[PDB]
Amino acid sequence: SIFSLHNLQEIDLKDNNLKTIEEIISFQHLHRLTCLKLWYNHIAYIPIQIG
Amino acid sequence: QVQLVESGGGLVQAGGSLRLSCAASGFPVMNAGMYWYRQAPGKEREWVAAIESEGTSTYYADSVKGRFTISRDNAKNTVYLQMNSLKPEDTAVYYCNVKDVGDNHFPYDYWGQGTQVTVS
Repeated sequence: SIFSLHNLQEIDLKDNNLKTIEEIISFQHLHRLTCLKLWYNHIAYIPIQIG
Repeated sequence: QVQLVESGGGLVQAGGSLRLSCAASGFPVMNAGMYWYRQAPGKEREWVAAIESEGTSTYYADSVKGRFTISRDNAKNTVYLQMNSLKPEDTAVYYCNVKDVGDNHFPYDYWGQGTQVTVS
């Protein structure tokens, strides 16, 4: 449901025990996202979709 | 509250397959290291199987490596253990163990009641 918040600028997901962050493939819609924070999680591979 | 309990205890002659189980209360199983220990008459608690949190990697002792199978089922909030034609000398009382869950109070090691499985 975060994919619909087109006006987001900061996303903080501290200590959410995120394992896979492949949902980055859907964050290109947000034209104002500048401060994606994913610290304090358990993520292995940064997805190729950062581009 | 935090408590550990397992089931599946039953005496089975050599030649069958027994499916153990467990039950964890008060914490998720994914964010915790679950352990299986064996207890035998006249013998102390010997480690058997361990499953690592945040990555789900299985760790086995050379005593029973390559025969057991451990899996974590977060749907039931439990840990399932399966044997593959365990030897008669493998009879023991199996203990579950989870240590240092996200909650940090005086009991740091939680053990199950204990189930006795017999092989003959």
